[PDB]
Parts: sequence; structure tokens; C-alpha cells
Amino acid sequence: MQPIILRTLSARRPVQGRPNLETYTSEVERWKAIAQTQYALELAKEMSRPALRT
Amino acid sequence: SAITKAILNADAEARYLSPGEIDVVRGYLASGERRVRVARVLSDNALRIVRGAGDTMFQKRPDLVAPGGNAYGEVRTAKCLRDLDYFLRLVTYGVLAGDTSPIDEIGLIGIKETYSLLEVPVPGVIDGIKAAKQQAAALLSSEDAAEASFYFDYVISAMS
Ligand SMILES: CCC1=C(C)/C(=C/C2=NC(=C\c3[nH]c(/C=C4\NC(=O)[C@H](C)[C@H]4CC)c(C)c3CCC(=O)O)/C(CCC(=O)O)=C2C)NC1=O
Repeated sequence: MQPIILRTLSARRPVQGRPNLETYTSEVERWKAIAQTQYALELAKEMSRPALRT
Repeated sequence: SAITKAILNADAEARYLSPGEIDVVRGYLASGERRVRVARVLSDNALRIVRGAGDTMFQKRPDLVAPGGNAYGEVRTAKCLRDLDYFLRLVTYGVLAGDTSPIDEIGLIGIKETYSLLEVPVPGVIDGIKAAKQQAAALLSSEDAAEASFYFDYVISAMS
């Protein structure tokens, strides 16, 4: 048994830990606000209807 | 109305309408078609103006819809957009009526202490109203934009 066989090759990924996701989190909050606004418009339309005209 | 204000001044002084009051009323009646045009443009685009105003105000102040914010939640954001729609409708009323009375009796008397009790941040309301003003001026010509901006700025000033 005399070929050079490489068993434990290092992986591409670096040893560091996961980077923080604060900016991504704020942008997701912005998308959530935009999505909330369109449903809020429907409920607000329901809010402006007259009182006792059922 | 301009007519109501003039007649109330005459009545409080127990006199007929003066030449100046008559000229005021004549000017208002002459401006009527321009007022109706501006008000019609604002009324036809209420949804767009309010949707854009809410977008701009929440973008400038994300804390309002963040947890712990005044408008946080579906019902509270609905009430906020509903208030913006209310103020736009009142601005159309002021434009048609030629004075600020409809905006006063319907929406500005007591709004300050109302928003104070509910901890509604008035700078955020002013931001939403300025956003609505810009959305509106986008739809109106420069002269119509100036006319509507008179009442928008009145609402802004009365909030502060
Ligand atoms: C037709 C004339 C008229 C006006 C003008 C009016 C304003 C108004 N808005 C209210 C609530 C509210 N108004 C708002 C909107 C504000 N909070 C957000 O942060 C924004 C900064 C801002 C809007 C741009 C919110 C969130 C509430 C609910 C707050 C609570 O439940 O305490 C209330 C208390 C009653 C209710 O809950 O419906 C009034 C009287 N009501 C009227 O009948």
C-alpha cells in the first residue's frame, strides 16, 4: 500500500462564526411593514363605514 | 365656509353684508370651479395618497409599527391609516368650503388632547400629513398644488 491518498482535506468554509444579521433584519422589518400596510388599509376602510346602517 | 364666516360677522354686528364681505363672497363664488376641480382630484386619488403617505411615514419612523410602538398591530396601523384618510377628507372639505372651519369642527378641535391621552406622537402625524401633501401635489398642477397646500399646511400647523 504505497499510493499517496489524501484523507482529511480542509473545507472551504472559514473557522469564524456566523456574521450578525441586523441589516437583513431591519430590511425584513421594512417588508413586514409594507405587507401590514395593505391589510391595514382594508381594515381602515372598514373603520370609516357609517354607524347603524346595517 | 367663507359665506358662513361673513354672515356670522354681519349678524354679530346686526348689519347687512358690507362691501368687503360682499367682495369676499364674490371671490369665493368665483373660485368655486377651481376649488371643485382640486377637491375632485384629491377625492379620486384618496387611496393612492393615503397609501403613499402611510408608506412614507412608516419608512421615516419604523418605531411606530415596531413592537411597543403606538401603531403596532393590525388594528392600530388600521387606525393610523384611517386617521390619515380622515385628514385628507378634511382637507378636501376645507378646499371646497374656502375656510378651515370644517377641518376645525370635524378634526382639529380636541385632536391635541386626544392624541395626548393616547400617546399618539404628533411629529409622526405631521410626517404622515406632509407625505400626503407631497403625494397630492404630485397629482395637482402648481396652482392647484398651492391651493391644496394651504389647507395641508394649516392642518400641520394646527397639529403642532
Ligand atoms: C373625523 C375626524 C377624527 C379624527 C381626526 C380622529 C382621530 C382619532 N384617532 C384615534 C385613535 C388612533 N389614532 C392613531 C393614529 C396615530 N397613531 C400613529 O402612531 C400615527 C403617528 C398617527 C396617525 C398618522 C392610532 C394608532 C390610534 C389608536 C391608538 C389607541 O388605541 O390608543 C382616536 C381615538 C378614538 C379611536 O380609537 O377611534 C381619534 C378621535 N377621529 C375622528 O373622528
